[PDB]
Amino acid sequence: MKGTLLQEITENLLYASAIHDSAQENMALHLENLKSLKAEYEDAKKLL
Amino acid sequence: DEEIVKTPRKLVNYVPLKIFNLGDSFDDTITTTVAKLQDLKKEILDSPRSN
Repeated sequence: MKGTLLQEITENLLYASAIHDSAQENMALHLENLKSLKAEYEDAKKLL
Repeated sequence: DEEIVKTPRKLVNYVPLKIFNLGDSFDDTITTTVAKLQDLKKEILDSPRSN
């Protein structure tokens, strides 16, 4: 796999997949925080 | 009354002054900024919020 240059391809693929999974979890967390900010700023708009 | 007769006065002695006629108290510039912020926040209310 190393000589045929297939090991580096799999290494890059797995690194990208791990980055994707971590980014998806952080994306869910960002969605939660964004909805919390939406509620807070809606309360601010009621105050306005 | 004052002294024995009317006090002497200058032949013109206008002295208009009267810069302020009652009122005073609350300043107008602070509430002017308030009204500017009011129209600004109304314009913001025109812009979409949420959704």
